[PDB]
Amino acid sequence: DGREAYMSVSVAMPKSGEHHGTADEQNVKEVLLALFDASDVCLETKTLATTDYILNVGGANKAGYDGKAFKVPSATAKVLAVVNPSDKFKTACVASASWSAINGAVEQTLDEVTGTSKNNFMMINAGDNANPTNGALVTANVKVVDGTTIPDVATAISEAQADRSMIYVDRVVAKVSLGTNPDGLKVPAGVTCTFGDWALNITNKSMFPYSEIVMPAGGSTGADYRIDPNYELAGFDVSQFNYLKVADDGTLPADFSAMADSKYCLENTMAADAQTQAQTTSAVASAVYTPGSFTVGESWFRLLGVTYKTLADLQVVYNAAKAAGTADAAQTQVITLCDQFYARIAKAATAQGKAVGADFASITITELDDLKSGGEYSKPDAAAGETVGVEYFQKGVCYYNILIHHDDAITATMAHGKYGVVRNNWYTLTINSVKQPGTPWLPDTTNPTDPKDPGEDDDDKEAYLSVEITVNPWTTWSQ
Amino acid sequence: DGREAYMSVSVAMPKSGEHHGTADEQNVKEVLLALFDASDVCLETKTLATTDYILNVGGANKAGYDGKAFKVPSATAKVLAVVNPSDKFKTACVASASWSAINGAVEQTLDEVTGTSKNNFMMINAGDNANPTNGALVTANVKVVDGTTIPDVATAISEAQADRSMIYVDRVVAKVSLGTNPDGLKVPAGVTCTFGDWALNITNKSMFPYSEIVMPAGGSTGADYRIDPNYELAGFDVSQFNYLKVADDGTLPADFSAMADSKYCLENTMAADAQTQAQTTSAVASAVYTPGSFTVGESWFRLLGVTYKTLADLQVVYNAAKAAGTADAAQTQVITLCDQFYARIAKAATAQGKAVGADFASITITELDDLKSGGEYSKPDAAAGETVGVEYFQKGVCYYNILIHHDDAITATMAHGKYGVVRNNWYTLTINSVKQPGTPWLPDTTNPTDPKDPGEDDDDKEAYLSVEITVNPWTTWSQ
Amino acid sequence: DGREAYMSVSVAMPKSGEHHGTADEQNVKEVLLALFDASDVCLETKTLATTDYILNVGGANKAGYDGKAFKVPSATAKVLAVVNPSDKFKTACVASASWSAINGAVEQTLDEVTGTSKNNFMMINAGDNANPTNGALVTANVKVVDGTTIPDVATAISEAQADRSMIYVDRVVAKVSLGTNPDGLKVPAGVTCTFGDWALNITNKSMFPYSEIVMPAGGSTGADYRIDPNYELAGFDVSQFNYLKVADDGTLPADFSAMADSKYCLENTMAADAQTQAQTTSAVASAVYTPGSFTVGESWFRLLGVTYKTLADLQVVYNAAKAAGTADAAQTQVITLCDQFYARIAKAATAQGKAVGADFASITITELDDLKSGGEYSKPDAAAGETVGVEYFQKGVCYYNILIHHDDAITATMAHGKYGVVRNNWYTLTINSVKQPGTPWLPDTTNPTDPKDPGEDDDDKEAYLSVEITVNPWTTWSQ
Amino acid sequence: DGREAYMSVSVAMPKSGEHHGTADEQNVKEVLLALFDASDVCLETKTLATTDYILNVGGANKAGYDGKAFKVPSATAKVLAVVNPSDKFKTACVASASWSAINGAVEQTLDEVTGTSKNNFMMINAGDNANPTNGALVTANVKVVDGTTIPDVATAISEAQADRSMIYVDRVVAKVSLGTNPDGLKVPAGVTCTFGDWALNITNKSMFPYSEIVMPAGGSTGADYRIDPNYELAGFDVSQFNYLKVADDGTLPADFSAMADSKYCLENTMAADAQTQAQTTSAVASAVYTPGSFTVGESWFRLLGVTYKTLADLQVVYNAAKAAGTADAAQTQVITLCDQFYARIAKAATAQGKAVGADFASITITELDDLKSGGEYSKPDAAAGETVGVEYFQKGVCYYNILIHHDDAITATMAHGKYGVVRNNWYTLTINSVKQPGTPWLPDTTNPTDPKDPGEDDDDKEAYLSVEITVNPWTTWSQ
Ligand SMILES: [Ca+2]
Ligand SMILES: [Ca+2]
Ligand SMILES: [Ca+2]
Ligand SMILES: [Ca+2]
Ligand SMILES: [Cl-]
Ligand SMILES: [Cl-]
Ligand SMILES: [Cl-]
Ligand SMILES: [Cl-]
Ligand SMILES: [Cl-]
Ligand SMILES: [Cl-]
Ligand SMILES: [Cl-]
Ligand SMILES: [Cl-]
Ligand SMILES: [Cl-]
Ligand SMILES: [Cl-]
Ligand SMILES: [Cl-]
Ligand SMILES: [Cl-]
Ligand SMILES: [Cl-]
Ligand SMILES: [Cl-]
Ligand SMILES: [Cl-]
Ligand SMILES: [Cl-]
Repeated sequence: DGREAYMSVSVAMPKSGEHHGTADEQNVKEVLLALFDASDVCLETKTLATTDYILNVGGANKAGYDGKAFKVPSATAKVLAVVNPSDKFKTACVASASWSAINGAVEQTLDEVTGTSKNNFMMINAGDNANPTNGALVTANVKVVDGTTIPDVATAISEAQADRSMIYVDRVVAKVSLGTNPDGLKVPAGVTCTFGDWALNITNKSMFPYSEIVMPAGGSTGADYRIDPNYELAGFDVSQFNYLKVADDGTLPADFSAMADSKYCLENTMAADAQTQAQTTSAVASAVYTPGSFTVGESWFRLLGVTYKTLADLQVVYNAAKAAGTADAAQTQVITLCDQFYARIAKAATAQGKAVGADFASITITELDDLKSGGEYSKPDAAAGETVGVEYFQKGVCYYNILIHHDDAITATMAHGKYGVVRNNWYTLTINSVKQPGTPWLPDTTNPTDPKDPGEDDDDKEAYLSVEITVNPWTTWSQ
Repeated sequence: DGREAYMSVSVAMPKSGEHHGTADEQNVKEVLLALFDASDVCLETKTLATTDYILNVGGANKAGYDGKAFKVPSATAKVLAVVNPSDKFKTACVASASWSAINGAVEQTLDEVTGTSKNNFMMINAGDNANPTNGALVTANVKVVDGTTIPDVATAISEAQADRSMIYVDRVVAKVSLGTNPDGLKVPAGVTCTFGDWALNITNKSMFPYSEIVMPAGGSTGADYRIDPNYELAGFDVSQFNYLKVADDGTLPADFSAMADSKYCLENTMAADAQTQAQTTSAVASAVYTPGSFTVGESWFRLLGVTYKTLADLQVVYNAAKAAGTADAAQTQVITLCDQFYARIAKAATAQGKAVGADFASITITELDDLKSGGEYSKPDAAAGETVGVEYFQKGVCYYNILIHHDDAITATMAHGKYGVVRNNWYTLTINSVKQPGTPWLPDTTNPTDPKDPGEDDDDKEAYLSVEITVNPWTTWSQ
Repeated sequence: DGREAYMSVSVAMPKSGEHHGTADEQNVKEVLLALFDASDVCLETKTLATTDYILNVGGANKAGYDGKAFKVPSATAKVLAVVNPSDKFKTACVASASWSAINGAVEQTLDEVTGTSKNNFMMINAGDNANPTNGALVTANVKVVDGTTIPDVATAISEAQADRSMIYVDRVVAKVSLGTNPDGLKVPAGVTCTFGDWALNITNKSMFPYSEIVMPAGGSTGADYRIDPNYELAGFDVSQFNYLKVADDGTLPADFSAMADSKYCLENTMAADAQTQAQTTSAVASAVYTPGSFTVGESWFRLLGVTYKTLADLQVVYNAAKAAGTADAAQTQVITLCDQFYARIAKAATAQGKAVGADFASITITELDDLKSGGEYSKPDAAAGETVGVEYFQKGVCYYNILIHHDDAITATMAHGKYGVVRNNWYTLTINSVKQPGTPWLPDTTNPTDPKDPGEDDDDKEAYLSVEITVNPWTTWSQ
Repeated sequence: DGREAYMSVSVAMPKSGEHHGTADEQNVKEVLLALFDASDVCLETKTLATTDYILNVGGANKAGYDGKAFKVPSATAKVLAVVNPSDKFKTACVASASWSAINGAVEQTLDEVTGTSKNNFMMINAGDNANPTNGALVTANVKVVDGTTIPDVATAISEAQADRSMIYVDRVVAKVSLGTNPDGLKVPAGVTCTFGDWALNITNKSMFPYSEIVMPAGGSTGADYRIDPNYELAGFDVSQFNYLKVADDGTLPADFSAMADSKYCLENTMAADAQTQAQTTSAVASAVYTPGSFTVGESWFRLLGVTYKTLADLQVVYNAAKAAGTADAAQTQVITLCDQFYARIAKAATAQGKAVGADFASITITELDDLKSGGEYSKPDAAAGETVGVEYFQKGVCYYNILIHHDDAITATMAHGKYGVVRNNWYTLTINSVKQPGTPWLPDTTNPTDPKDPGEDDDDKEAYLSVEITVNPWTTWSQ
């Protein structure tokens, strides 16, 4: 300590052609540097000016980032660079704190690590793929003025600038894209099915600034996995993830936007047995599904394996069942399920300040179609022990749930690394075929009677679409 | 009303690789913002400065478009953005007008919505593909200073800037490209056929600022159709469209230009039974067609299924028919049709102040070839009840009519969405083969005796070329 | 005349992906505008400033080229734009001269129409492909202040700017590229053959500023041909073309450069019967050819179908022939041809101030290899009636002659448009295979005893290489 | 001498699409020009300002490089341009020195010819591929003021600028890239193998500023070879090359970095019989190799063809061998080799200040895994006559040695030009398959008992990987 010591740094962003990010995904607003002693204790933090570092983007040094040497404590052994640090990270990462303390798990909103304008992506030391035990911190090439080896500060500065500490950084979030096959979508005979707005579901609420690298068996080079804060199966709780929900007034979550938009999420990984549907990040795709002979955009129904073109056609079956002198098992089940549908529709009508008929036989399609997210209310109430009955595809709208796969070389049932979203990976989802209608309601893989129920295994999920998922490193480009 | 209220906006231009438009096709001269209350009544309009919005082009925020929050009426619920508004739109879109009134059908010239220099393309709210009933207007994220939730104007400004209203915009016109197969053109044995200048025909005179989205049966994702002001078959009138016409002096319309040029048009859609040849936007391609053994560029003729290398060869047949003691059916028909040709040629000669022989037997190729657009005058006069007779391919020039198809997944006869030109779509026409000569005259699918005759069905059109038509979204690129 | 008249212009450079030229090939140093009356008589010429025109490059208007209207004579009917005019063109193109006079054939060096730094390419009105009779001149949209239709100069200016005269321009030269197959070159068994510097041969000395378009029979769309000043067979003279020649001191022409370089030439077209080897522009490719078992780069010889590894091996055959008591036909022919070789080698030695042995039996490889372009002197002296004898492949160097083909759809023997180099076309030559050694000397298809001998027919040329020739329009790109 | 003489120059960087270098690989910090008389004696050197030359990058002249003529000695005949000259070159290349003296072989570190920031690449005259005897120097187009041909200095300046001396330059180093097959890596059944950091090995310590071009038999066009300072087999010494070595404390050389990084090296060529493993530049690839059923990242062992999951499993075999009453050949060999392993491990423990058990039976995996580069110490001590015994794959880490091939058209055993790294070539190495584990230690093809032992023939090397090596010219791009 007390000695004159200098170092220089180069911050290098991910590099490889087709998977370069946008200008906003590589925008730099702030660079924080944390200097650690040999015991991984932070000695000092520094907010870097453009003169203080080399910025290598898309494999090239950016003009205006000078890489001039700067003074550091002589005990500096290791370095951490954080591009666009969140406010929680800036508060945790201070002098006298240890790297273990600074790297504690934290809750973060997506905006806190990407910016509300999606031009402020937090990035941190990438770590070594074939050396996971090494961790995040990079060796600091400190030139200590000792009068012998390094005689003056001018020599320390020239030596530091000729021996920069190269720090590769990774964005802390994953990127996801959704699209349909450009050559056309395969659909059942006579069906029309067009896709609309989408959203990510089951996104992580929390992360480690730097998660530990784990290499799964049968894993691909560059498909490194990570240990996030909700990794083991036993610790599961719905409070750990963000779930898509329709508002009380029937308003869809603001998360839905055009398929032309890419979406981001905190990383979300799992142990092999934790690859369960209530804790796996998924893409929710909305569509308008039109069975053959039906008019596109017109509401249609399904009950007990029977499709009904109109509410009136379904009411014919209900009225016949109610007109029975002594109702049999099939007739009783029709009345039960239409009445369960009616009470949920009546509840939604009240919550939206809208009028509906007095019972299932008296409701009209005009009253139903006027309810915002009307199809959501055909979802059975699992807390009442209800199971799927009436499905109301309001204006033909339905939703699909797509589990996001991670390493495409891993195909075995519930194998480690098969599912997940890892930082700085760009997941591309291409819908190739539609096998059947989705659900009228937003997918819900959780248990309303148990917040610790992790849901069904990911490989038990019923197939509704044929989706091709590719994973690529999310790189940067030089102007 | 009267309360301090702020909002921020982001104007996003179409985005996806190969179908990016030019710099001029994304140039911004003006941005008008219309603010609506919950009843869709315009409260205020604002001409935005570069400081007042985010401009997202080719998926990235453009430098210089700051996105700073601006003051708005507290009753603001919805927003409309118009890039490069036409003068009629700027006059219609004023405070106190309703959205239904502002969105009334209007006549527009192509220059009024693209600019005379084709660098001033009008763009408006794109609307939702899987939610057509929702319309154009986007929810405004208004931050109202209420002292409670939002304490001061600085908070309203920071909250508005952290929650921008994202408005996707679409250009109001379609883009069309014409070319030949790069690997070569298939032609009949010994034929030479080279293509020259082209033009769009039957372009709409009118449009809705925002036309209603309709989703056809069997339609593709992203191939959304629209309802324009001349959609139903019964309303057809030739006064509704722009048609290519040769001037009185034989001058070709200025609309013709090199195949290297792309062309634009107002959108023009139809009901399934309105897909008729007098109301479908088409590409008119000019060519020089040379039958085998003939000299390229030399005038040639056709009459009653017989091709004649020279006018003199045709005059031999005419003179033999006139020399008959008693002319039979075939001979009489030859005289009738050559005499009908002569009178139209003599009329054109007078209109151009040019000399021709006294009758069909006395005219020469020198006199005919000196007439501007000479081939146009071999067109029969349908008002006189004339039908095709002599075809004069002046210097081998002929024209082809190409109906522009919309959704390539729709192939059934006269199926909804098979034909049309929709806003913000780039139609690429590739000529692969020539089957026979085109017409000596500009294509004319109208009835001169009836302005309400919609012409033959689009799927009844005789095939002269083999053309591949692809449709792609017309996107933008970031520098 | 005397009336206030205004016009505006747009100069558009060639446009289409892979065949975009370089920044230097589209650089603008000067723009001359010639204004013509209805009789094609030049009324005025104007050197345009950046404010006076729109410059459309790679399909987009370039920033800084304002397109502001400018005053012109009221009798202006037509317009010619010349980008980077040569000094001869600037002298010919003056007020009171007719377009026929200005467009007279002229001699031009390549530097006079491309610039000595190859950043000053002359460009002129492109003309209509399907209307060759129309010529170069484009209709001028002149807005004449008549107080009635056009009331004031401000209106004339606004109307001119809203109705610009669009002038497409073409570079007056052709571009040629030479390369080998990237996947490898097919060569005879055990042969090594590597290609080096190349040059264009038989380049035109003269041109028309605007040559007449001609459309050949069987021609492709966009493969338009032209009539240059040395088109008919009867007019041929070697004085009309530039030919590659070795200097008196053995120095190679400066025209030779690396295959990485593209080359340019004035256009050079021919009538079908004028496609002869002394008047067809060709690419001359140099190579080092090594027969199997020979050392690469070592001199080797050929005489009367026999290859000799060394001069000494050939001298063995000569000495055996001279030692014969009575020499037979074969022995006499060996002595004749080696003695003819010796006298040309001795002449070259004298011209270079170098020493050689007294006769063929006394020369050594050291003396021969010290002669600059030594292989050139194995060329027979046709003025003495000599025919091919000794071939001296000095350091294995040989040359190939590649006739440049124009329309790849034209394959018939000596068919019109099969050979030639047309303005604004980019010819790509890809060598795929080597069939045999080239010549030790620069190719020479001329007759030294007759400057009017047009040489053999192009389709009579013996095949030494397999070369793929593609022709593409040479386009421009926008930044 | 004493006369006014002027010249102008153009410095042209390598040009062709996919093999363009980065902006840093074409950055210009300094340009030295050396002017030579007809005897190849340097008359003067000049440090050029941006006004003094044309800079052609990616085939286009860069803005700001004016190419204005400059004064030179009248005896100037030839010119050498050096972009970013090393300090040794700037000291050697002075007036009065001959080109043979300046072009003497020298030792250079990679930083001295690329810059410590890898943005200062030394470049020099490229030379002629089909004329190797010609050498580096380019003819200088000197315009000497003689009052006759050249009357004044203004004429000398204009003539020099109209006749620039074009100098093509090549970077003096090679570029190397390493990656895995994007479609996936083929591995043995049940094996996991992921690649990590890599480095170049056996890089040249020395070079000629301009090495002589040699053209191998069967060589490809553009695949020119060179004669470097350690070319003949007889001259081999390990002192001539840089070799990768683990530090005394077990630290890996700093040369190792991510596969995303490209690496550079001085050129290193060989005579056909000098293509030996101790003098051929190679890529060393690190990996984590996991045999089937083993846990990824856990240490594993191999001895006498037997793989052991744990140290304890191997100690079972050792203890059984030591417990034998009379040890046989197999048992004795096990004890010998484990004891040889133990003594090297104990030596490494001492050098790192770490504790280990007293003998092979007493060591634990915890003690071994705590040693830095632990696997390095399973390398047999060849100076003690040791051969491969215990292989300790510490945390599964192993290394592969990839000999870099030069001309892919050369495949014959030990054929000239098959191996090597030549200046201004970009070598791409793609790993397609893993056949077996690499070595626990850094590859070492040298003999510790003989610094003149050139190692085994390159074509005798045992195959561990299937690697595809492509070679391309390393070009430049224009903005
Ligand atoms: Ca998790
Ligand atoms: Ca219509
Ligand atoms: Ca010619
Ligand atoms: Ca060597
Ligand atoms: Cl923690
Ligand atoms: Cl935003
Ligand atoms: Cl709510
Ligand atoms: Cl997002
Ligand atoms: Cl209306
Ligand atoms: Cl314009
Ligand atoms: Cl008219
Ligand atoms: Cl247009
Ligand atoms: Cl002339
Ligand atoms: Cl130059
Ligand atoms: Cl000479
Ligand atoms: Cl050239
Ligand atoms: Cl030396
Ligand atoms: Cl650096
Ligand atoms: Cl050491
Ligand atoms: Cl390196």
